[PDB]
Amino acid sequence: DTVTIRTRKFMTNRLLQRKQMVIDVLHPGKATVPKTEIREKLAKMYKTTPDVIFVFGFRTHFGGGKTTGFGMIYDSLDYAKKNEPKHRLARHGLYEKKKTSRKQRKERKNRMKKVRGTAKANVG
Amino acid sequence: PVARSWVCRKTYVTPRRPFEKSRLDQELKLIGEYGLRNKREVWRVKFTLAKIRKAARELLTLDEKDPRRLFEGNALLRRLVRIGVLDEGKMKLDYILGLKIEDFLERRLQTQVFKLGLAKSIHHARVLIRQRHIRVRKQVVNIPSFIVRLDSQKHIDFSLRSPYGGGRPGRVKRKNAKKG
Amino acid sequence: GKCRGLRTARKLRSHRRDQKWHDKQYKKAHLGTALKANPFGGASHAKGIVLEKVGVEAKQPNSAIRKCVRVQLIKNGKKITAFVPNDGCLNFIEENDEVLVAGFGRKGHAVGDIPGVRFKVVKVANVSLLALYKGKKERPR
Amino acid sequence: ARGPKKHLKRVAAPKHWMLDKLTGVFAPRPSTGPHKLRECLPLIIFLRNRLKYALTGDEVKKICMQRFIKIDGKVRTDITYPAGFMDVISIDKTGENFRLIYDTKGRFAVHRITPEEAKYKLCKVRKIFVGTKGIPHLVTHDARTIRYPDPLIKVNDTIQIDLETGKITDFIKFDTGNLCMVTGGANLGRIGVITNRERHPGSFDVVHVKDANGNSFATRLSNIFVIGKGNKPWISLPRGKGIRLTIAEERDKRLAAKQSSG
Amino acid sequence: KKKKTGRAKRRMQYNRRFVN
Amino acid sequence: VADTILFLLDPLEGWDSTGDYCLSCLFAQGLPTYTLAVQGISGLPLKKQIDTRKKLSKAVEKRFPHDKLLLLDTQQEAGMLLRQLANQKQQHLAFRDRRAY
RNA sequence: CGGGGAAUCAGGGUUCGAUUCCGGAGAGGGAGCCUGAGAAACGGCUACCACAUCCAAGGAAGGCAGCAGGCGCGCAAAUUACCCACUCCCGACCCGGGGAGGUAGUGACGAAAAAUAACAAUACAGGACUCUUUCGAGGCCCUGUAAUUGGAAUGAGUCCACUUUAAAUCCUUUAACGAGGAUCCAUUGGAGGGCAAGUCUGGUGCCAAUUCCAGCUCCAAUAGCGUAUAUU
Repeated sequence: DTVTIRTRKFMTNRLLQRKQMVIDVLHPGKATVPKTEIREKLAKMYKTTPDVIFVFGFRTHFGGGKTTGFGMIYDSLDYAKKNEPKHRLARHGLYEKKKTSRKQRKERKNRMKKVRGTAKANVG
Repeated sequence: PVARSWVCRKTYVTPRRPFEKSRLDQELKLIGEYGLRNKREVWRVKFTLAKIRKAARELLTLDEKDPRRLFEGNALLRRLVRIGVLDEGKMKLDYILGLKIEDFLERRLQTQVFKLGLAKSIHHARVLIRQRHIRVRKQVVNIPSFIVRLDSQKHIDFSLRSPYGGGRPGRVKRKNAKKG
Repeated sequence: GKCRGLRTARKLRSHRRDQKWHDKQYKKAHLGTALKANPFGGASHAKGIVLEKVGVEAKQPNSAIRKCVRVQLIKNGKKITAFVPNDGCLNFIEENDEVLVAGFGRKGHAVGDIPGVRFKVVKVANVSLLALYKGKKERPR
Repeated sequence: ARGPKKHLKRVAAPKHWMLDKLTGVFAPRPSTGPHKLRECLPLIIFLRNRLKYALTGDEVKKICMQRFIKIDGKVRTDITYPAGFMDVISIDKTGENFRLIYDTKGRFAVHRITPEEAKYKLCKVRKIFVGTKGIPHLVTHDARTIRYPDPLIKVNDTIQIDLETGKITDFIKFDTGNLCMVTGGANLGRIGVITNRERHPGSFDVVHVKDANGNSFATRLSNIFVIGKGNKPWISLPRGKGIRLTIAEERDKRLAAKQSSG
Repeated sequence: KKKKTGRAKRRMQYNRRFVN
Repeated sequence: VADTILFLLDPLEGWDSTGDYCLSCLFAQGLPTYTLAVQGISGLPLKKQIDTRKKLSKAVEKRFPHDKLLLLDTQQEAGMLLRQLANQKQQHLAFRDRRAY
């Protein structure tokens, strides 16, 4: 209602198959708008589906009037699956990572180098 | 190797002699007249004025048609006119040597909130700015030392969310009106 | 008179070098024997072990009896005599306590009141004498 | 060290790249290639810092190794490939062409060119030698060797070369009265006509160049790239035409542009 | 009671010193 | 007759009044080398833990000024505490050092 | 270790530069090699010297002036944390790896910003102005001081949700609670011999002066302020 969306520095990136822009969000009396709402408003503005819109890096200014962030709209979901980082793709629920620590992978790697042969695969 | 910068400067100088009565009295006068927290704010503004006077004397040693004298004197005069300390008709490097600390103190946001009648006193002005009741053209400002430009002189407005401004009342007024 | 010749830089340099060697602050800071003979080893503070407690008599025009600690420094084994701010603070000090000691305050010079003491006790048992004397902290044993 | 270096610290990078202090401790470190380390613009800085298709180096890699970027008509997927003076960058997907030529402040301008201008480039001849079986060769400023050049082409002359094939198509002599652009030293980026070349045997020659506004400046002979024959350049020039304005007239132009719009 | 601190202590000292 | 004293603490307060009384008697008799271990930091919600530890440090600093607060929650931290115990500068008490006990 | 550089600054100078950029050197001390385009390499090898680990006593292994961490030394210095998302580097490589590096933890080194109250009525004390020669009158103002009243405004905190981010924290943004002795209580030093600041009080001893101790009053700067040492 009172939240409004403007897009400033628009660019059509044919090389990464997207549109990219800076998003100005006006919420004169609220908290900082969640990213799914901004994705829905950009989906209505740019006449597309909201699963190919990725927004990030929102900073609300002092005093609470305006919030600036970055956004991009991909041509398809496949290009979003190609070109987007894995973490921003996982923020939409589209990527899952190994639940393993650095210490675990590093100590397993250093334990496999004391064994030679396919018995390396028997090292936990 | 860190991606960090270590550049910073001190914004004041302590006085050379600690206990001189005339300097103490003059500093206390300016503190009381302008509603300042301590002596360090007087020393900060004194440091800014001393740097500007040093730049003016250095540019005054140069000959009149030196390109650096013209460029840097023009920029310094333009800045001093832009913050309202000098008059637009006095754009001449000789008049900078006649500037006083009181002009820089009058261009603060605390002093302008006092002088435009948004506050009943200078200390009321300080506590008003510090409590997010003041905005400058769109932007809520907490800093009493916010130096106001001549283009922002007419846009000191009064915080569209403040109880005395936009209208939504404070903690005490909702707590007290809830009793009855 | 001094020479002013335009080709006399070497003589001016040599003379200034010798005459800097005649300067007592320069000689202390550059000869090095002041730092080898200093009990602190050129540092600002030093820790020691309290050997004994003694009483040093004050100056003649203001007669008094001040109380001092004889302390052997840890890092070089040198013996020094250190000052305690009053007799109340001395009750916190016992033989064999690790004590942190500074200088008296006139930069290596002794006292104008107590003859021949240059060091003051700052901490004992890793707590300051100011904190013990004001009841802020207690010391262990 | 015990061998060659692989890292470039960001504050030790060339200043005309216009990198900042707080993004990292490292700069992109150009690969070995036809240009010097200090006189090139790497492809990652072009595609990210200047042209802003990419936000990270990983996006630069995703752009480059989809095989979209041609440098001098050849597809390059090295993100740190050293591109330098007079090099033509072609992006066929977006239909863009560029030449890396200098601003009046000594920085590689984003200079957009016409697709027919992207067919060729200019090279300064750095050495002429005769190789085996009496075959003459020239070596240019971008490590190009051409066999059988024109016998009139000498060192310091400029060849106009065709990027489709790589052969000599035209050339311009070094002569007093020809147009040149300065590619090094304190006068980097300025353009003017050569008025006097003084010779110092066993040392560096000094070329005197006069600007189109009548200003005169000297450089070494190494810093001179002859661009056009007499007075008309054979390539497109940036918005400034090699005319270095002083700080006073630049402030005046900025104030007039602010006054006219706003 | 308590003494004032900060800008208020200086305001009090100024009112004592130069006002009267 | 202790060579080292391991004091135990809770995250919220520093010590009890009984702990204060015991510490007064122990300081006054003579302390050997000591180490400070805290038991319930990981029992707290995460969003407070760091801040809680900071608060605890201040509550300790009035009696133990420059002393590290170890954590004793797991077997791994127990081994780290034992290693800190084994290799540490021992405080020497003169009375028991001059006599056979 | 040398420079770039830092403190001071009328000018000349004086002191500092172990330390993140550039160049050099070294990997416990020496010495000698192999491989490779590149090393006299030490997170390669081979000896000796100094230390030192395991052992079934035959043998085997070693090099934190890398990141953490420990002991020692001392006046003197942080976590055995998370991550390759950023910056870049390496590799057969768009995909793997990086204690480089990033991010949190400790951190009053130091630098910036900046709360700890404001206002109104009333009562006294002053200063202007009108009317009076004056005393005096001012529902005439102005400014101060409150064991006097009064609700207005807020942060500090507590704590949803967003935002932030690799994931988080913080900051910012916002609901809710949150101020009268607003006890939600500012400290550190110095003054009765000279720069700022004392005709003060009480104990305790010597022959009213006079040792030691505890206060009051005042002054300075202020989230900071003393001390030592070196230096300018």
